[PDB]
Amino acid sequence: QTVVTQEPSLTVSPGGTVTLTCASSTGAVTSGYYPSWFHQKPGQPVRALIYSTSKTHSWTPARFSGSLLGGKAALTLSNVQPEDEADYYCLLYYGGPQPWVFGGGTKLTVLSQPKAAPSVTLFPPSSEELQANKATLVCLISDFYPGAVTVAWKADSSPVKAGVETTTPSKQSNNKYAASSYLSLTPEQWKSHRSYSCQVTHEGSTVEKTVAPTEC
Amino acid sequence: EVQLVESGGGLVQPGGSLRLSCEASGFTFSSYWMSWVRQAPGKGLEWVANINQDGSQKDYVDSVKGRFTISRDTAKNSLYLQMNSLRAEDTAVYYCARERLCTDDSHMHGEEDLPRPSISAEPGTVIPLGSHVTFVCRGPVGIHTFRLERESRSLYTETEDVTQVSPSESEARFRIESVTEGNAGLYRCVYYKPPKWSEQSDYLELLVKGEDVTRALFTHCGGDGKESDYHMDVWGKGTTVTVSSASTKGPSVFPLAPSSKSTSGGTAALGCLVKDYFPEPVTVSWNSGALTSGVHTFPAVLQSSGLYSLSSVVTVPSSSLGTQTYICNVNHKPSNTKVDKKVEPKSC
Repeated sequence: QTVVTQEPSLTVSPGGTVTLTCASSTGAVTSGYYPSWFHQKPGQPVRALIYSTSKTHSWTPARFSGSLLGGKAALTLSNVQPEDEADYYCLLYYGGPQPWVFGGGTKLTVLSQPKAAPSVTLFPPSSEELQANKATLVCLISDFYPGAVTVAWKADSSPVKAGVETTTPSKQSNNKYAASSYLSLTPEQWKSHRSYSCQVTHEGSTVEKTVAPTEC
Repeated sequence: EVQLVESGGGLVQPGGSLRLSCEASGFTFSSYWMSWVRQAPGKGLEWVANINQDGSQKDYVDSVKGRFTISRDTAKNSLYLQMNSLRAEDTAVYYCARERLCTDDSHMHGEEDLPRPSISAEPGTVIPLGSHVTFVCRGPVGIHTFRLERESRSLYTETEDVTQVSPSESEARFRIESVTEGNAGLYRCVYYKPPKWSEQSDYLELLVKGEDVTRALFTHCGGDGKESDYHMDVWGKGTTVTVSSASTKGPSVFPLAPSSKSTSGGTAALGCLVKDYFPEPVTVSWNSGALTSGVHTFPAVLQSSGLYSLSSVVTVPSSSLGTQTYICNVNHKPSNTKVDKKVEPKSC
């Protein structure tokens, strides 16, 4: 059941320095867990970077190096170049049966465009679909940078999580990302509440749209 | 040419079975532990299975226990995962990975001159917060510069202040007057005795008080520091294992009617919702492709139903909303389904 946690997304300027944590749910991360760090790029296999908390390889430049920091294993990048944009995973060794637990990952983005807040567009269920005994709310997110968004759905003002289905961000022609989120409801739940809302959080920037049953 | 190639992935209805194969190349397969690690689409890495050199011992993450078995054949020079009683969540890409074991042993490297240096901590490797600790770095007589590195190169201290301590040896000392939690970590000594530099010291672990350290001795990786360097040296490129209760199905199309949430400036958003189809692709055009500007069709979704859904949206002026016609052309060639539907302002 053991859980290993690292930052979901992080952003860096070309040349900057970033540090990625790796937190054991056991409460503390020592060198006896022997942390390891990996990156994965589109189309190419998981490469491995750091082991036993700091040990480097032939393919890894000294730009990359890790340490232990604040109860969590860390990976510190330096002179971050655009080639480094990738996803990064850590690994912990809990000796015994089931000795390997991976970290969630961190989508590291290197800024080549200025940050774009997302454009959110939210549609109510159609009159046709409701007559088919079904209800689908459509939340459409486009033209953002980096491609890291968090979506949460709101009944009147309380939160709802069931029936939510969200895409993974996908680069557009403009090299900005786009994603979709579909809330699935019964026509009763739809007509039941005053309103339903879609929150698009993108770089601490939350944007909330709303549609109402009492429409037309 | 050290390499691993996975194969045998494919598309299965739940409750079925597959066997993944992973052929090794460019190294002695017999000698390392091997593991299967899966990655479900859009999510991270999960370790699945672990097997020994000879097949003696093996374990599995709890999710796949009783359903998955892992094996290897050194004669066939490859690694097998038999996957029975497949569930939906088992859908992923499956990777083959070379585990590394206590290769961190008493001697794993070997180098002739120049002789590699030794590192020391006084009063110890475990120090109270806010106290003093000194790193003692020892090397040959006649060293020019002596450097104490930290985990990252570029975090380090060079010095020329070297003392000859024995007829054969000279040392350098690096002191930390009051310990900070930012001081804790891994240290290692190197020397420059011209013309070129040294091999590096062993690693040394510095810890603030609150822990107990018995640093290490001849018993390599023995207990508290169990056999590790589990750095999964080599990774394949995986194979896609797809588990689905889903057949060919044309989509059902609904009109996303331009609402009062027309984007400001006399431009509304028409939309067209392509719901519950399988498999991809779906192609969407408007007015037989006569409308291109403003059109944005989205990535589809994979719903828990195992069916895809999609949305195509065009931004368009409102004086236009009054006059002319706006039609979806939706084409699902896998079912040879073609749907035309006019999006319209809602009566209301």
